[PDB]
Amino acid sequence: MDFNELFPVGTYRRMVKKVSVSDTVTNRSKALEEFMSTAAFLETMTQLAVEILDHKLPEGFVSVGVRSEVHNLAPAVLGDDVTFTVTVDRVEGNRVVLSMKADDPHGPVATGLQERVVVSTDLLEKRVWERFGGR
Amino acid sequence: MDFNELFPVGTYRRMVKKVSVSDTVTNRSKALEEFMSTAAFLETMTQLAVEILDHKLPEGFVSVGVRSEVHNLAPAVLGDDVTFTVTVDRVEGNRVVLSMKADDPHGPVATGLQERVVVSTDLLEKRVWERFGGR
Ligand SMILES: [Cl-]
Ligand SMILES: [Cl-]
Ligand SMILES: [Cl-]
Ligand SMILES: [Cl-]
Ligand SMILES: [Cl-]
Ligand SMILES: [Cl-]
Ligand SMILES: [Cl-]
Ligand SMILES: [Cl-]
Ligand code: NA
Ligand code: NA
Repeated sequence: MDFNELFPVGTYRRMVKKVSVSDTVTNRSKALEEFMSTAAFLETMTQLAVEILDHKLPEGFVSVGVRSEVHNLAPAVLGDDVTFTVTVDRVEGNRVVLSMKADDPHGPVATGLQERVVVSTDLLEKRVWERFGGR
Repeated sequence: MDFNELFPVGTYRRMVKKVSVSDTVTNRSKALEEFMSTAAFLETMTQLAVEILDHKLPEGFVSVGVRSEVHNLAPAVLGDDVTFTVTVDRVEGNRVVLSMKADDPHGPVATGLQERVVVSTDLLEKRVWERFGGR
């Protein structure tokens, strides 16, 4: 695999996410029920990053998240439609760093980044097995 | 309010979180259904940060998340019990930065940080109202 080839810098996908109660409750604070939580921004970033990368990987390989960061800029209220844009920023080794911007009709609401690693599904399964096995 | 007084550096809370299907589906990848997602780590960090700060704030004030970061270290499989420890790292202006560590019986699974801002609930409500009002 040549990840520089499979994932050119600047490659992007978008989606529009409507803010719903399941996207706010994850604020874990009744007082913040009106707007989208950081966890929701992260989940949506993850979804798009997987949509960009995984179908470009050969059979037996997937991506896994190893670091995420989100900056909140402004509230995305319940019923808002938030456009997420996730873009390949750089490739290094078996990792891809993607940037994220979330906007609505009134302007930017959040930014982010996510680093993902390409793994063998077989080796991933074995890692999980070994970790939770016997001493 | 003297946030240096209300939130001494090193102040912490813990909780234990069992990894369930709702904590993995947020990987947004069928292949990753076996272990806890980054969004789940973030949600739990948020919950603890709010449990540390908000009850120490006077009537009319709450905290809001403005930046989060998570580093995944190792898989927390379905059925694992993950102990989260969230700790006040520093105070600056009207903000508190907290660190996070997530561990299970086999060792560390994730680390993180979260910066939260103290806001007036009234002013927060007005911000949301104004943003989504008329041009
Ligand atoms: Cl991640
Ligand atoms: Cl605003
Ligand atoms: Cl691997
Ligand atoms: Cl054993
Ligand atoms: Cl946050
Ligand atoms: Cl491991
Ligand atoms: Cl405020
Ligand atoms: Cl208008
Ligand atoms: Na929903
Ligand atoms: Na659950």
